[PDB]
Amino acid sequence: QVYSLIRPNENPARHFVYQFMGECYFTNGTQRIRYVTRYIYNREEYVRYDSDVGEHRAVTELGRPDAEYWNSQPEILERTRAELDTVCRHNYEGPETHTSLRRLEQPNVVISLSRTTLVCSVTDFYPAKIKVRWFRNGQEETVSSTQLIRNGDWTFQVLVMLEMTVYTCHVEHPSLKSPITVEWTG
Amino acid sequence: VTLLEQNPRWRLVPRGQAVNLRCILKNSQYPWMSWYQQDLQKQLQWLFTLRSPGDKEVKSLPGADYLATRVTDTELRLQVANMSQGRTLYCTCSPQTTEVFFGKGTRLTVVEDLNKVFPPEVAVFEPSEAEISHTQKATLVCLATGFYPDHVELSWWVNGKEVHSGVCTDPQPLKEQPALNDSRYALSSRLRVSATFWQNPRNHFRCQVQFYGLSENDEWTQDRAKPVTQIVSAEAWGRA
Amino acid sequence: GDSVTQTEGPVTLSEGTSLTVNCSYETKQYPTLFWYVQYPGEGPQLLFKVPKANEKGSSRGFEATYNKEATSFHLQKASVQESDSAVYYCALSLNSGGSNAKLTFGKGTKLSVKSHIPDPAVYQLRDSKSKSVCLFTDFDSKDSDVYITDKCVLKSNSAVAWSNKSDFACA
Amino acid sequence: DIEADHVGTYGISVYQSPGDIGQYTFEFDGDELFYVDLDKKETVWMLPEFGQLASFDPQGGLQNIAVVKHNLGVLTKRSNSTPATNEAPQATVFPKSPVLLGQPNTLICFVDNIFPPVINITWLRNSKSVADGVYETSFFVNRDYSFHKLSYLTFIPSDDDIYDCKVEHWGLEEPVLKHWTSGLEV
Ligand SMILES: *[C@@H]1O[C@H](CO)[C@@H](O)[C@H](O)[C@H]1NC(C)=O
Ligand SMILES: *[C@@H]1O[C@H](CO)[C@@H](O)[C@H](O)[C@H]1NC(C)=O
Repeated sequence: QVYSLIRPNENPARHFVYQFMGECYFTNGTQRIRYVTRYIYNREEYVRYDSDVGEHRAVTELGRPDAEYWNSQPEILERTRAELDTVCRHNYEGPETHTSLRRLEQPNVVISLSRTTLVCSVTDFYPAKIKVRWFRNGQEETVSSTQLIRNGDWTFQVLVMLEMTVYTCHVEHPSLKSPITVEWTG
Repeated sequence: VTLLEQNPRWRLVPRGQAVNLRCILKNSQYPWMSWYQQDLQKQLQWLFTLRSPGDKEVKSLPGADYLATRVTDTELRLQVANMSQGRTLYCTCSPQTTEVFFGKGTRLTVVEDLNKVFPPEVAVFEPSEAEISHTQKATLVCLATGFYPDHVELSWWVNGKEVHSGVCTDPQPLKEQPALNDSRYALSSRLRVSATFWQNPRNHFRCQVQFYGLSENDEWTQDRAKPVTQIVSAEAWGRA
Repeated sequence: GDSVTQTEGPVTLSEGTSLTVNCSYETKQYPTLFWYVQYPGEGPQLLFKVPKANEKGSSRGFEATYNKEATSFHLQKASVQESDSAVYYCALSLNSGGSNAKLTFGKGTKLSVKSHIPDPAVYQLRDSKSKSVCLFTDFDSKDSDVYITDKCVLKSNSAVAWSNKSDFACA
Repeated sequence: DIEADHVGTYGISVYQSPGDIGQYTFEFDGDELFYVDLDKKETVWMLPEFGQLASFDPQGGLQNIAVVKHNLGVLTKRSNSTPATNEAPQATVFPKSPVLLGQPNTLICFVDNIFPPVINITWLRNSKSVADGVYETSFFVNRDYSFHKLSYLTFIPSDDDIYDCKVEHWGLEEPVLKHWTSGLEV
């Protein structure tokens, strides 16, 4: 519906890169929210606010004046603390409920085989939570799988390899009402 | 104290002309400077918010076209062109934690014809002898009548020093032609002193009225004097 | 955060009564609520602010509650005074949305406080003209060419009336 | 590292000097919700369907860059102008979907270890440049405060064509070229 953003605090009074990022960590939806901001100067985080600490802390010596100044101003420290509710809790319970937490893309399964063996390709799905299984008649652990591949366009793909030479690749995904089974030919 | 400085206070704007306004920041902890508009119906509306030098924003609402600029770390500009309706523009400053502080403001008056500008006539009136013998207090009354626009401000002077004890001025002027919008205005003021103070002829009372009218850049071809920015006053010595 | 609805003025109260200016906000993001007062010859100045919801801010005798349940911010004062005769504005600003230093004001509510309060006095004064100026200190016009100013608070009240017609008397 | 079910990065401000280069993005579970075009002052959603459901005031992101641009100038005048060295990026080309000849597909070039976030990525079809039908994402942040970026190329998988992903960076003495053909595995 409407997204809320984290506002970084300001400093008082040859190529360089400055980074700021505000992170919201969710566990049981909104029952456990952790809120962290990071101030980076040339690949060196120097000031970080962490909701587990409750105040700004100097990561390196360069950030001691900035952390002390921001924590000494009550109106500044209280604005940063309240961002766990005005940003993290608001975005999860609000716009993300209509967008990210609702996006579901059904996976595509192909069962082509080749060895130097019998790999199952599960492509284009969302979210990344997925379970792939091998079962000719009963599932065999044996077998290695690739890491979760992030396509970058809100889709994922994964490749599971069956080390062993009527087979079925079993896939369970939150987007599927029933698990997908494909009749492998070898 | 004052965290900002906005100039000028009043402005007479012909229809369709442009106006350039300034604002100086005096506190570094209020870097987010903004422009707010208050129309003739006293409706506040946010216009821009500039932070870094070189920012340039445009807003075009009915009555005036705006163009705000953040020149330096403390310089905030605003250009108001194609003006056909008068309004007041307030320069504001605030930290990121929203705490907006408004300046004195700049009142813009749009006139279609410059023949309606008139300077005020100032006249002081010595207090009555009945009040001196009844309340032991003397109340002088100053009066400025027949001026347009209401770009005036009154102050009392006693022996060359501006006084404020017992000084009251009308918060809003009176309309001499209440059925007209371009009506000429009138303003009064009062000064209460002790009877012994008024009975001292050594004291000099003065009522100064600063009128903001026309400049020498304006063409004037009329049979009366030019209503330019002047100071009309009137004196009255103490009587015993 | 679109609108802020305020009490339709003008509010006329006697000195010593209680003020209650209603305000109801409608927003999609967490706001910070404000109350601004503007005197007839000054600019709007901050009365008090309430950043945290379900709390109350106080300034002079004025109080307002950040009631998140009903989305209200009603201004209340126990004993009003003449010096509080001004226009009051309900305002908010989004804590995590849009531009900074951006307030959304209501239409504004005008407050006029008449004194409760005997011994009136009308005086006539003149200087170097031979019009006439009259001074009215009344606790509580139809004629032409007669201008009567609004009563100044200055407590001692005084209203100025003058006329340029010859047969004019304080009367 | 922080363990959670979801990570919402609601605000990523990156600014570089000289050049006056900025970028503001929103992330959820590592994918880009949108980026604010700092020149057009408009929000650009990666998924067009998300823009139809949610919204975001881009002026908030613009004023987010104004803060980091201010803090970077103060930090440059504090660290005695200490710049960070350039890094050599690494590219990887792989297809989005299982390759089928004749069926349209998308080629992905994953360039990692990018610092500073300034890069020149281009595609080549048979040693000839192709500029039409190419999409490029923003700079995603890494945990070591370096960056990575993905480029996309829609193509028709033929048995003959040879594709290259050319990467030019300040930390590269020579441009990096990753190859891909229709009969490869990865
Ligand atoms: C919290 O998570 C547990 C599982 O980890 C779940 O069963 C429960 O419903 C969640 N909510 C609670 C405890 O309010
Ligand atoms: C890299 O160089 C410029 C970018 O400055 C661009 O025009 C060119 O197409 C890029 N790719 C090359 C040279 O292969």
